[PDB]
Amino acid sequence: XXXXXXXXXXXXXXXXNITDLEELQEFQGRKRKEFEDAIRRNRLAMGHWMRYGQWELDQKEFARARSVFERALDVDSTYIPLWLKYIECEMKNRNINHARNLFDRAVTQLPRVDKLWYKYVYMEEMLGNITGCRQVFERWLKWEPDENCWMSYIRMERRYHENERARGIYERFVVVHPEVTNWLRWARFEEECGNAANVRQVYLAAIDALGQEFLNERFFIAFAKFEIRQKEYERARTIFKYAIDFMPRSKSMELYKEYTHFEKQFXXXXXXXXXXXXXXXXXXXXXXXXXXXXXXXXXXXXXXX
Amino acid sequence: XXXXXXXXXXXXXXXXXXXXXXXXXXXXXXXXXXXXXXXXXXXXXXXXXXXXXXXXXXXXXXXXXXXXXXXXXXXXXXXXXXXXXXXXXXXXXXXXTTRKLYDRVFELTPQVVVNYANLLEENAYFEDSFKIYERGVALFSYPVAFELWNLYLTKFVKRYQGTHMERTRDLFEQALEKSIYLLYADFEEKFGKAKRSISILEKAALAIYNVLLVKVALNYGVLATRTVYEKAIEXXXX
Repeated sequence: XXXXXXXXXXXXXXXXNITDLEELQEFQGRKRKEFEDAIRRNRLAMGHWMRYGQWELDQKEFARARSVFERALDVDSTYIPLWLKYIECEMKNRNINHARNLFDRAVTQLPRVDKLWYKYVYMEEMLGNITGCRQVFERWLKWEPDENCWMSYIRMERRYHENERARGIYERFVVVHPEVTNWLRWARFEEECGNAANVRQVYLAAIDALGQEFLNERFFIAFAKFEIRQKEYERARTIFKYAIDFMPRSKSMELYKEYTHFEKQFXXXXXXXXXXXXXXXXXXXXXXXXXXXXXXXXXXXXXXX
Repeated sequence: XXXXXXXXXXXXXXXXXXXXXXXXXXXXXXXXXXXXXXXXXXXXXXXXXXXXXXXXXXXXXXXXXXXXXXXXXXXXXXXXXXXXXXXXXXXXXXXXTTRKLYDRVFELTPQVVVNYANLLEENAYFEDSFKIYERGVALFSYPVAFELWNLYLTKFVKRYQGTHMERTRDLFEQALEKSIYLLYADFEEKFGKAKRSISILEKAALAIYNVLLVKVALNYGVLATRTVYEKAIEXXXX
């Protein structure tokens, strides 16, 4: 009877408006006293603040509501959940112009609050004009944040047309964040654009800025895949041949198998032996019998070829 | 439209067929077929059945290549994706050179692939055929690719058999990304290094697989097999 001495206490404890215009103001007044007191008890404590505003809009709107959030924002500027709550309550009564100033204030007041930035444009799309979104999106790029700032800027440029601005925006992103993924992200846009000439010169530009130490092994296959789209045999071979020379032991094997995959498409099985024999020797061999076992493999490869 | 246009064409050409019996007909048949050209996707594919019909009687007519040139005029006219089913409707008999005609499909269906490789096999191009299996597998990934790959292995091993280790070895290497281990192991024991194969069976990662390895190890002599079990323990059935 140990667990039953506790559960028997819970079940025992378990079993155990408005008229006129004048009388409502009394009711409405006393709830104001209630709220104001809870603020004096706790200067900061945003639950009591946020609540207080919400409550005033439903009843009245404007001053009492729009003061209280402003008043509470003086107590803590950099509380994001107050920022938002205050914004939403404007647009629930539809005054956008009111909010667009207030949205700017935050943006300025704190630039590394991504939640503000995305939420700044999102309103813009529902609102309408797209030229506002760009000037906003441009001044976020002067803080030069991250890919996910850029790509949300470009997917505005894709949802709607004008695909020459998008390309120049792609160029900017390359300069600020120069890494490989970005360069191949640029080529994506020329694929849907359908400008095979325009693709190549972009891929060329990538080799200029990077240099030997900066480029990946992945870069050259991302090149090669495009040549399978056009089915050009002249480009394919000379890319692989050239690309193989910069990586050696660092990133060799992965590139060779992609070279043979092409030769499978297009007497001419010379590199079939060279890719296999290089991969056979490339197989590490720690010990005496392991290296001697590999000697049987590459010697048979040398014998047949 | 489909069956309406299809019966309309079959009946018109039938009228030119009874006309042909009357010696009254191929020209008017070309006219009604031209009306079929005037007809206006699976519905359009039925129109492709109409083209297949005008071509059918056209070949039955005694001008095989002349009609093939026409169906080719249509598919070349398509040079869309829906038309490709008509191409399979066309390339299937276009064979009776055809290689590029077939590859046009690759620009835009594993059964079709194995079929085409079987064509070249019938012509015994051999190595060219293996290439096709290279081109298939770059497409379909580890699912359909297996459906290609099991026949491709059984065949290519059947070809060179043992004229060269490294190439086929590499081919299993590409391949590897369960039965594959068994084909491969079967290869190694009678061509490649043996212990290497035993290492491969060891690399498998099931009771049947454990049973096999033990068998091949016994084939290399008794001592390993007792050793194998210790590996085996790590199923109560085990």
